[PDB]
Order: sequence, then structure tokens, then C-alpha cells
Amino acid sequence: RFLKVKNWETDVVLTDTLHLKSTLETGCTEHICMGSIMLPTKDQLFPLAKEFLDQYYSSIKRFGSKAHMDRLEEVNKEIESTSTYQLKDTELIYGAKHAWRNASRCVGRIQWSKLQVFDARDCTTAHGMFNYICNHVKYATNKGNLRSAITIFPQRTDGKHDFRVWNSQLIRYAGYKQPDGSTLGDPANVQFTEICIQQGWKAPRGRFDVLPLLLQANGNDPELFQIPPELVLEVPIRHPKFDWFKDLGLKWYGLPAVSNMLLEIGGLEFSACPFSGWYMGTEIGVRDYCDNSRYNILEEVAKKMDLDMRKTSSLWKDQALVEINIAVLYSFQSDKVTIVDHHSATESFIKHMENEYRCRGGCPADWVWIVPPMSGSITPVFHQEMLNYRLTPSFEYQPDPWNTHVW
Amino acid sequence: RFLKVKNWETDVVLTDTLHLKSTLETGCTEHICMGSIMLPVRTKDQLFPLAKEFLDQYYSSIKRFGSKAHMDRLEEVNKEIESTSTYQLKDTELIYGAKHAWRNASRCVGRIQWSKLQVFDARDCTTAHGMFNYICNHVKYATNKGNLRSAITIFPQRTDGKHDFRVWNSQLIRYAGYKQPDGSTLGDPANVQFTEICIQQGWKAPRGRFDVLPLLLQANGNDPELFQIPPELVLEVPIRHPKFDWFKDLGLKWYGLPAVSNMLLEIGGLEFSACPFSGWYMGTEIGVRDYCDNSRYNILEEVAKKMDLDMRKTSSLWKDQALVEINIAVLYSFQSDKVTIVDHHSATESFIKHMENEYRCRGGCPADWVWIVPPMSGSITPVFHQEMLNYRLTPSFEYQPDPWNTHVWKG
Ligand code: HEM
Ligand code: HEM
Ligand SMILES: Cc1ccncc1CCCNCc1ccc2ccc(N)nc2c1
Ligand SMILES: Cc1ccncc1CCCNCc1ccc2ccc(N)nc2c1
Ligand SMILES: C[C@H](O)[C@H](O)[C@H]1CNc2nc(N)[nH]c(=O)c2N1
Ligand SMILES: C[C@H](O)[C@H](O)[C@H]1CNc2nc(N)[nH]c(=O)c2N1
Ligand SMILES: OC[C@@H](O)[C@@H](O)[C@H](O)[C@H](O)CO
Ligand SMILES: OC[C@@H](O)[C@@H](O)[C@H](O)[C@H](O)CO
Ligand SMILES: [Zn+2]
Repeated sequence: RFLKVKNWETDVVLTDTLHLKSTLETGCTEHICMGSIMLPTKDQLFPLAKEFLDQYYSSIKRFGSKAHMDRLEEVNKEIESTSTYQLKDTELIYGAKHAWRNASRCVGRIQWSKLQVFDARDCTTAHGMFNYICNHVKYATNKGNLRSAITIFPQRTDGKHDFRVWNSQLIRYAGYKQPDGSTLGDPANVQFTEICIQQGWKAPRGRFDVLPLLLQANGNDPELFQIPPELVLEVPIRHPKFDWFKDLGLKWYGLPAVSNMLLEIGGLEFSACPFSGWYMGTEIGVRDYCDNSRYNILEEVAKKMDLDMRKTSSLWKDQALVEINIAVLYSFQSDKVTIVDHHSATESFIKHMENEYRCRGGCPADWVWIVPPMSGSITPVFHQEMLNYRLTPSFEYQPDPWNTHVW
Repeated sequence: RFLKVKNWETDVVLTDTLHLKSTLETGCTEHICMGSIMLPVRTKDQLFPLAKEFLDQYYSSIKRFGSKAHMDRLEEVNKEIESTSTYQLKDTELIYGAKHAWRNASRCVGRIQWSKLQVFDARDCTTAHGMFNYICNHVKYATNKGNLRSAITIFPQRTDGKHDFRVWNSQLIRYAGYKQPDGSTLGDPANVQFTEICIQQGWKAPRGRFDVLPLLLQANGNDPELFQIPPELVLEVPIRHPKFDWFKDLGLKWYGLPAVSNMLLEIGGLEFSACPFSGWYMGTEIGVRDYCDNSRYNILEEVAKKMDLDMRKTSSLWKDQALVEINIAVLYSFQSDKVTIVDHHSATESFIKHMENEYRCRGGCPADWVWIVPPMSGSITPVFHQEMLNYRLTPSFEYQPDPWNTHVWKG
């Protein structure tokens, strides 16, 4: 019931007690581990509010204070009457920061306390959401000196008045299925792109077209908006040694801004809460560029390098992979856009993990997601045992709005 | 109950029913996943259902379930258990059991080969000298002048737990490690403790960087005895690089035969505490883990210097770059010397095909993603994108405590 994690490279053992606070279910059982699976009322509400308010008030050294008891009383009174309750600004900020802190799949959590929270609960329309999102993008981008931020739209009421950003990220490239059978652009984004077109987006049918925003306010029908091109910082990708690399025509955007997750705080649900940090290089160079179902550029790069691609054992894929990732890091650095390499990031996570065990009694972490998609065991996280469990406040997945939307 | 797994690269969805036959626990609960944790005397009481479960599986597999032979065998085993408190497997049952322990090993990426396993029955062995002879024969058979053949040698099962057969080595062939007074380590740091034990037991150590350790063998619960594997039986491969001529001057080599000797084999409730087995290497085991783990030979820097990479900032990916070149060299050297080896691309590709075949023919394939995904270039191999279900089936290979921690010394 008191759990130990070992690092097999350093022999450092840490003891976890934080897991006992856990409330949500993992998907695993005593008979089966599902660690590698990607997606495993007033009565409901008050214990959740109470649980949250208790940790909030404990965080500010006022547990068992009159202010705590008063707040609990007021929220309770508000739940009985209104069926829901409104978070104080202090509580919302605490909750958002803690959702990030609790994100067991996030390697960048050493940064968790430095998050700019934009309260957009006064938003009523999709043009309003657009304005808030442009402001987030500009603030977060900061001319390449990225700053973590989240923008929080009104909370779910009855489920028929949901605010939703339909895009999976604020900035992402379109995908088009060709008659020649191939895929133009980002294969990941074909279905959403088509939905943009149905709703009226006039597509330029390129390889790197920044998608428009599809914004849904108050459970109303979603509307299209285009982000000002001047607010979308992008980076042409070149290699510090291969002069030919720029001829590949590759580029990526600076700001990773995830917009399809659900933020849960004190039982309240925020279905539209786009957030952003900065990239770890492997997200672009390994996954975006080299996944077979993404831009899948390994073959092309390999050929330009004149590698022996006859046999797997020449490790031509591995060689090309490293070079692509060198170029990504080189390009962002050269243009002064914040990025972190997988070595620095994982090294930071180990130190964060040790802080959290020391100061909080643990750190929920999903090894399958924390270990980078290249060079796993030369990063320190590979050798670090981790316990995965679900704490609240949390970021959750939610269904894509189109499957759900009553048009 | 049906469980689905999805491959996120192909959208292929598989359905698992085999997990229903799982009996043993994982370590996980509905509240916590322990998927990344490395390590999360039996009564006639518990023993007969274990034997019966196993014999039902064996007899089903030979399409003789419910036959007179099946029924008679159950009866024979029950009587043997109640009268002798244990039982003896038939040779056929032993071979089936050893093959299935491998088939069931959720951490093994090489399972496409599971049905091709040479089983050596060493249950008639009584002394450490006898174990040494059996082990030499295994090494020579398995090595096959570089054309490696998978094999397992099985020593007598546990009785009261006081007469255990044990191989004290973690692998039959492994390099010594020596802690120096200045805190540095010579040879393989992973083997320092075992090396000290051997030296204490009387081994005269050459004290080099690649000294093949002696076997330390325990028969019938007696104190272990030292033996040296004939050097002519130990196939080694000097590591060189196909493009970089300076690589040979690093002085690296490795042995051809990975032969794990510290696991426990469980079949039908019986426990085989000494069951050395061997296959062949996947390149990354040597080139990534043995060579580049900080706690092992740790050669990344020296290689990176020799390549003259920019080593002032990690963002140059100098470590990733040297890592690939080292792994190219390992594959190149083994192939050049005609010693069986498999690269991580081929191995993971084969594993996916194996897994899909197992889903169709068996209803599942327990697999530990944490261990199946190779320690370099993870997502450019197909296993990274494959959802897997981990659960425990028997027969199985299990961990057991190191014998020096439990052994009662006779003196
Ligand atoms: C500031 C620099 C940050 C870095 C370097 C970073 C790094 C990462 C990486 C590499 C992943 C894996 C993503 C993938 O493979 O698709 C991830 C996941 C995640 N991050 Fe962070 N992150 C940062 C900031 C943030 C912030 C500000 C938040 C929220 C406020 C956050 C919340 C999450 C969540 C919820 C996941 C899991 C996503 C999922 O399950 O799909 N991250 N992070
Ligand atoms: C024939 C070629 C084989 C290949 C290429 C192969 C590959 C591998 C690899 C790369 C690992 C991970 C090892 C580590 O990281 O420590 C592994 C684990 C394992 N293998 Fe295989 N293997 C082969 C044959 C066998 C055989 C013949 C057996 C048993 C009869 C076996 C049983 C196991 C077991 C039980 C594990 C888990 C070990 C542990 O948990 O420490 N393998 N295999
Ligand atoms: C879960 C799933 C299922 C199907 N397809 C794709 C996915 C991947 C989900 C994408 N998550 C991307 C993400 C989320 C948060 C991030 C935060 C910071 C950062 N640098 N990158 C992030 C990247
Ligand atoms: C259990 C543990 C804990 C910490 N460090 C190390 C370990 C032991 C990991 C050793 N696994 C070795 C192993 C086992 C079976 C194999 C079969 C084939 C093969 N090529 N290699 C294998 C390699
Ligand atoms: C099947 C497996 O769970 C899936 O491929 C996971 C593996 N680890 C990952 N890790 C990260 N960071 N991101 C991912 O999308 C994935 N995908
Ligand atoms: C902590 C973590 O479970 C540990 O480092 C594991 C990770 N995956 C592994 N995978 C393999 N094949 N071999 C290993 O030794 C390990 N070590
Ligand atoms: O084309 C639509 C997809 O990009 C979308 O469904 C995402 O994959 C989904 O939101 C998961 O991130
Ligand atoms: O020096 C002894 C080690 O080799 C030994 O303890 C192994 O790590 C152990 O047997 C697990 O393989
Ligand atoms: Zn689990």
C-alpha cells in the first residue's frame, strides 16, 4: 500500500504515497495490464467540489480555517440551488496548474507552476472565442520566446450548451486525399479538413496549409475563422551540414497548442480549454515527420543521403532519423524559437520527479509516453520505474465533437 | 469477455480471448498501473489442480482431450502426487512445457521461433560436475559454429527447497567486472558482485576488460563449484565498423551466445530452478544496452570523440549519432563472422506477424510493450504503434532470488 520505485541506472529508490489519493480507474486489473492502450448531478458534484476545495485550502495553509468552512458552505449552498457552482479566480488558476501537474503522460511538467491562465468564462460567441484564441497565440508565441498558457472557456452546463474547439491543435496542417490515391499534407488531419470544407472553408490544397479554426460557442453550431497569418510563427527546416535538406521543402510551426482535451476541476468540466507549451524536438522529427501514417519522409531523406537501403541491418532508417532530428533542433534554435531536445527534457523530468516525491509524496507518470520515441535507453527516464495513476484536477480526452453534435 | 487491441499505424484491430485463461496476477489494479516496474516448497493441496490444468492443456494440444490416455495420465499423476507429494513429467510433457513457457514469455520479442527449441533433459543429473558436462554440451550444440540454434537444458526440479539445482551465473557466458580502489570499474560493471563471489570461491582472475567468467554450479542443494568453460567452446566476435577503421582499435568484442541461466521454469506446478536457455542476439542488446548504458561499458563518449561530433551541447544529438554507428558495427561484425544475429527492425517486424498469427490461432498473445519496444529508434519499429495486452499464462519463466542471498552454506 506504500509503493517503491527504483531507478536501475542510479539505484535511487523513491517511495510513493500520493497514489492512495487516486480516484479514477486505470483500465488495468490484477489479471491484465493495459498500460499500452492509448484510450482505456448535485449528488455527484459536492464530494468532488469538497475534495477539490480541501486540497486547495490545504495548499494555502488554511485547512480547517473558517474561510475554508465558509467556502465549502457557499459552494454547497450554490450546488443545492443552481445545480452547479462557479470557481473563484484563485481556484481556477490552481486547478488548471494542477491538471498539468497531474498529467501522467507529460514529460514537461517541471514547468507546471509557470502557466499563464486566461479566464475566458465571460465568452458568449464564437467570434469571442476567436478573439481570445488569437490573444493566446500571440502571448504564447512571444516572437519565438514561448510561454506556457491555457485559455479557459465556459464550463459545461447541461451538455447541450458546450463550448468546443473542433481542431485538435490551434495550429495544424490540412490533409487531402488525392485521386492518384496518395495523401497530400498531413494524413492525420484528413477528416477534420473535409469537415472544414463542408462548412465552407476554401482550401488551397497544399502540403502545409494552416487549418482554419472551427469554433463552437454555447452548444451552438460551429463557425470558421482563419488565424492571422502574422500570428503563426513557422520554421523552415534546414540541416547544419546537408545543404540539400532545405530542398525537401519541410517546415513546421513553433507553437504546440492542444485544443481538444477536457479540463476537469472540482467536478466542473471545461470542454474548451486550449493550452500550449513548446515542442520537444522528437515530436516533430520522429513522429510528425517519420511516422508511416504522417509525413513519412524517411525514404526520401535516406535517398538524398545515398544510404544502402537494401537491408534493414544497415540501419539506414536509424541514420536518417537522427539527421532529421538534428535538422529540427538546428532550425528552431537558429530562428530563436523555443524547443527542447529529448535529452534535456527527460533529464529535467527526472529532477522534477525527485522534487515531487520529496515535496508531494509522488508523481504519476506513464512510462510508455514519457520515454522518447528515439534513443530510449540513452535517456534517463528509460531506467526509471514509474507508477501511473489518475489524480484530479485532470486533462481528459473527449469524443470528437462532430460525432456528438446535434446540427 | 473480448478485449480489442489496435495498431495505430495500420488500424488493424485484434480481439483477445486468451487472457481469460490467465491465472496469475500482474501487479496492477483498477487504481494503479505497474507496467514499468521491473520486478513487481508447495503442498499437494495446490499441486494437483496445477498439474491437471497443465495436462488438460497438453492433451488438448495433441488432440487427445478426454481420451483414455488423458484420463489414465491424470489418474497416474494424482496417485503419484498423493503418495510421493510431487510428480514426474513425461519427456513429451517436458518438451511441450518448455516450448510453452517461451511462447508465454510476454517480454520476449523473439517468440516467432518458439516452436523450434531443442530441449535437453538433464533430470538425471546429480552433481555439479554432471551439470558442467551438460552445460558444455548445450553451449556447443547451441553455438553450432555460429549458426545458432535455440536450446534449453533442464536440471532436476525442486523438491523440498533444500536440494535445489542452481546455476549461479546470470548467463552461461558473461564478462567479469572488477571494482578498482579508485572507484573505477574494469570490465562489465553488471557482474562485479558475481565476479567477487567467484574470486572468493577460488577463481584466479585475469583482470582484463573481457574475461569470460567461470561457471558456478550448485547441484542438489550442495555448495556451488567452479568450472571453466573450454575457451574453444566460447565463440566471440571482434567488433569493427564497415566505414570507420579506427573502431576496431576501441578493442571491443562480444560473445555470440546469449544464454540466460538464472530463471525458474514452472510447468504444471513443478519448479525447475536450473534451466539455462539460449537463442541468439538482437543487435541492440549489445550495441545499445551492453555497450551504451551508463552503468555498463559506457562507450558513447569515446566513440563520439573519435567521430569528432560536437559534444558541447546535447542538442547536436551526438549521443544518438554515436549510438547508431556502434549498432551498425555490432550487426556488421556478427554478419561478417557469420554469427547469427537479428536487427531490431527485422525482429520487431517478425514479432508483429507472430502476434497476429497468435491472435488468430490461439486467441491472443500476451506482450509487455515496455520490454518489446527496442531501446533505440522505438517509433520507427512497428511494435511502438501496436497496443498490447500483458497477462501471465503458465507454463512460464519466472524470476527467482539470487542464490547467494538464500543459500545455506555447508562449508
Ligand atoms: C512547456 C513545455 C512542454 C513540453 C516540453 C511538453 C512535453 C510533452 C510531450 C512531448 C508530450 C507527449 C505528446 C505526444 O507524444 O503526443 C506531452 C503530453 C502532454 N502534455 Fe505536456 N509539454 C509541455 C507543456 C504542457 C502544458 C503547458 C500542458 C497543460 C497545461 C501540458 C499537458 C499535457 C498533457 C495533458 C499531455 C498528454 C496528452 C495526451 O494524452 O494526448 N503540457 N507533453
Ligand atoms: C531465438 C532468438 C531470440 C531472440 C532474438 C530473443 C530476443 C529477446 C530480447 C531482445 C529480450 C529482452 C532481453 C533484455 O532486454 O534483457 C528477450 C527476453 C526474454 N526472452 Fe527471448 N529471444 C530469443 C530466444 C529466446 C528463448 C529460446 C527463450 C526461452 C526458451 C526466450 C525467453 C525469453 C524470456 C523469458 C525473456 C524475458 C527475460 C526477462 O524478463 O528478464 N527467448 N528475448
Ligand atoms: C491519443 C491519440 C490518439 C490517436 N491519435 C493521436 C493521439 C495523440 C494525441 C496528441 N497529444 C499531443 C500533445 C498534447 C500535449 C502537448 C503538450 C506539449 C507539447 N510539446 N506537445 C503536446 C502534444
Ligand atoms: C531482471 C533484471 C532487472 C534489472 N536489470 C537486469 C535484469 C535482467 C534482464 C535480463 N534479460 C536477459 C535476457 C533474457 C532472455 C533472453 C533471450 C534471448 C536474448 N537474445 N536475450 C535475452 C536476454
Ligand atoms: C500503442 C502505444 O500505446 C502508442 O503507440 C503510444 C506509445 N507511446 C507514445 N508516447 C507518446 N509520447 N506519444 C504517443 O502518441 C505514443 N503512442
Ligand atoms: C524501468 C524500466 O521498466 C526498465 O528500465 C526496463 C525498460 N524496458 C526494458 N526492456 C528490455 N527489453 N530490457 C530491459 O532491461 C528493460 N528495462
Ligand atoms: O482529421 C481529424 C483528426 O486530426 C482528429 O480526429 C484527431 O486525430 C483527434 O482529435 C485526436 O487527436
Ligand atoms: O554481479 C551479479 C549480477 O550479474 C546479478 O545480480 C544479476 O544482475 C542478476 O542475476 C539478474 O540478472
Ligand atoms: Zn497496468
